[PDB]
Amino acid sequence: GGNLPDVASHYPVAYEQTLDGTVGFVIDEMTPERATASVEVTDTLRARWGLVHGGAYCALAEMLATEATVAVVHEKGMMAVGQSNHTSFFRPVKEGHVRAEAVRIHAGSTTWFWDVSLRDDAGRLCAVSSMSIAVRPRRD
Amino acid sequence: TGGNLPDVASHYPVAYEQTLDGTVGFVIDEMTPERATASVEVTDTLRARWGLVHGGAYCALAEMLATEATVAVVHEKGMMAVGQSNHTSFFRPVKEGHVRAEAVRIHAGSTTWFWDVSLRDDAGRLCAVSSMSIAVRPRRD
Amino acid sequence: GGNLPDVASHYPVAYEQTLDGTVGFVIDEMTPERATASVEVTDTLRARWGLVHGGAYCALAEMLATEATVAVVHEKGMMAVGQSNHTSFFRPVKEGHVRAEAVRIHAGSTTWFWDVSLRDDAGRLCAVSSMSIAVRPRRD
Amino acid sequence: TGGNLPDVASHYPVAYEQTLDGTVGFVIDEMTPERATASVEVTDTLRARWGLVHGGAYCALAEMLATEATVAVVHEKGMMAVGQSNHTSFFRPVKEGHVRAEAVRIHAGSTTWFWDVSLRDDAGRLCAVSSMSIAVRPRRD
Ligand SMILES: CC(C)(COP(=O)(O)OP(=O)(O)OC[C@H]1O[C@@H](n2cnc3c(N)ncnc32)[C@H](O)[C@@H]1OP(=O)(O)O)[C@@H](O)C(=O)NCCC(=O)NCCS
Ligand SMILES: CC(C)(COP(=O)(O)OP(=O)(O)OC[C@H]1O[C@@H](n2cnc3c(N)ncnc32)[C@H](O)[C@@H]1OP(=O)(O)O)[C@@H](O)C(=O)NCCC(=O)NCCS
Ligand SMILES: CC(C)(COP(=O)(O)OP(=O)(O)OC[C@H]1O[C@@H](n2cnc3c(N)ncnc32)[C@H](O)[C@@H]1OP(=O)(O)O)[C@@H](O)C(=O)NCCC(=O)NCCS
Ligand SMILES: CC(C)(COP(=O)(O)OP(=O)(O)OC[C@H]1O[C@@H](n2cnc3c(N)ncnc32)[C@H](O)[C@@H]1OP(=O)(O)O)[C@@H](O)C(=O)NCCC(=O)NCCS
Repeated sequence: GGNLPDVASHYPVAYEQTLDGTVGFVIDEMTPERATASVEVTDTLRARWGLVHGGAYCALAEMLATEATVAVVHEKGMMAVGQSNHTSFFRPVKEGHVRAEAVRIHAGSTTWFWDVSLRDDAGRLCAVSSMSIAVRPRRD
Repeated sequence: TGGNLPDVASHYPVAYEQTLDGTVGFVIDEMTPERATASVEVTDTLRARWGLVHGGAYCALAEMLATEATVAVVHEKGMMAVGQSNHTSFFRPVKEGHVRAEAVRIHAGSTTWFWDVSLRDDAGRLCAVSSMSIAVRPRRD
Repeated sequence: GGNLPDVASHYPVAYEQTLDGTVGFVIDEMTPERATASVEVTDTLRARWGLVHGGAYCALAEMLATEATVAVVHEKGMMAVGQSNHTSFFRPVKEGHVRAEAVRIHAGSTTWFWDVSLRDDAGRLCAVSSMSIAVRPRRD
Repeated sequence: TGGNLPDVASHYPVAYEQTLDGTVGFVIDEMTPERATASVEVTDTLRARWGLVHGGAYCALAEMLATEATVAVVHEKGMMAVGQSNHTSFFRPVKEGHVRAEAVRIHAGSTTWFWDVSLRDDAGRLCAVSSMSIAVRPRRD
């Protein structure tokens, strides 16, 4: 169900209707320290100029880092949401796939941080994202 | 244009309705060389599974607005403009209504333009900001 | 005492010996929503290439935003420390002064955020800094 | 060189001991086109009034290391390199000892190089990181 971490019996928005399901993000591997996700490039992932939209790398990094945090913290009573996403763009992608790998670099009580690398089908580094995730007690 | 994006060419590789922006519904309202605005109606397509506007939606609305506001000026000077850095910070979530974005240009150099984007809810509250650095380069073809 | 907010009767490091006092940062105005600070350019503020060091704008923004938060929160039992500082550089400064203005844009329970603008003697925008400040209960 | 900064010119505008870097004591240890390291002994000159290493000290050590590691390669190709964006995030404070910085190059484009800088304490713990984007331009004079 994009293979997002199954941590709750109900979610407000079904995968297929979310932004993630609309553009087609799917999680491959997920561990407490490292997660991967990928997407096929389609027009839905593109801006009008034919290259993958800058926002799509941002969103891929956002979901992967946040959900990789959720995977650990939800069962502990916490919620995780993005608090900063800094994405830098090195090389565009016209077609193929975008593959993201998030490596956890800090896991603090209130903040987790993930380095996300976004690669094309040749393995070339096309973008990176520094993802800062706020971790707070779940609300009643 | 589709999405009211600036019309600076006779044709584009991908039509508005098929692009990310048209799929999620981003629309440009005002556009000038120093300030531009855009908005989007929140629907599920804008949300993460947890029911709030997805962090990547604010990133993408900022990305398109700041980049296109640059394109509007530089394209006819033979330049291309593409996001080079997008730093979005999240202050308050949006569950429903609209997200309204205003991009204010703060630096227009020869190789980089920089825009401060504020993303507000229907109550006017500041829900996210994005610092958008846009690379400007001569067009290749 | 660089005119930093007088919120405590003792501080661990005297102004003149801190990084701030060494390079000469001084706060001019401070309110809950807006603060200003300035520095004379000297070699101490410069890199070996003769222009003001990128780190000096970063540090000016860091102290101004953090201390402008401290000014409000210390009396409430909280500590404030920088958690993210993103500085972008638009135009170098060779000599004169650097003047910083921090405008508060969000004041949340756990995070305050300040937009800092760094201007030369002509008023030109030379750098900006997006300052994210963590606010936490003071420790015993 | 003073601070062991790369020696790529016969003279510099400002001597090491008088610059910010020499005042606070930054020293480069290893330097290669893809990886560089530097360190600094914590003393009060590195601290804010509250007694911890000043957030701007990590920013500045990252700024100098990533920029100079670029200079080491591009200067003799007639290019100048200067910080364009420095995004430093703070995970754990340092009260005393040293701060040790390692810059790993992750992109070397024609106009921008990008380095990931990790800043560690004497126990090896990751206390801060900086994403350093460095503009590379032809030298003017
Ligand atoms: C920003 C920050 C408070 C966020 O907390 P976090 O990411 O949830 O990290 P944690 O809360 O897990 O704690 C990590 C370390 O932060 C410090 N810290 C956290 N909360 C603190 C508090 N309320 N008071 C004092 N120090 C605190 C402690 O050194 C802590 O280590 P410890 O728990 O082993 O004592 C913490 O990351 C931090 O202190 N970063 C450094 C800020 C800094 O040095 N900036 C410049 C200072 S001049
Ligand atoms: C990063 C940068 C080179 C990118 O250029 P840009 O965003 O396109 O801005 P512009 O190129 O329009 O020019 C702005 C100023 O940058 C400087 N600059 C730009 N290219 C330069 C070059 N090749 N050599 C020397 N200075 C240059 C000049 O001061 C220029 O002003 P001028 O054109 O009036 O001489 C430029 O923004 C900059 O120099 N920023 C400051 C970097 C800095 O100070 N970091 C710390 C230094 S120790
Ligand atoms: C990151 C964040 C939790 C940090 O908290 P902060 O800067 O200290 O802000 P505050 O804690 O003052 O609270 C501001 C709003 O955040 C939300 N929030 C804060 N803590 C929360 C929690 N534990 N659970 C749920 N929502 C919370 C609430 O909407 C809150 O408003 P309210 O207090 O009027 O209900 C908060 O800024 C935030 O929620 N930002 C948005 C994150 C986001 O939307 N990312 C993408 C989601 S798909
Ligand atoms: C921002 C950027 C232009 C800066 O250039 P840089 O860091 O110096 O990197 P380089 O210029 O060395 O080149 C990297 C790639 O950028 C692209 N590029 C650079 N200049 C270009 C130009 N004038 N026109 C078209 N593409 C260009 C090319 O794909 C280039 O690869 P190539 O040289 O093998 O053709 C470049 O890093 C980039 O294009 N990043 C991607 C931007 C992006 O995809 N954002 C979203 C688009 S919708």
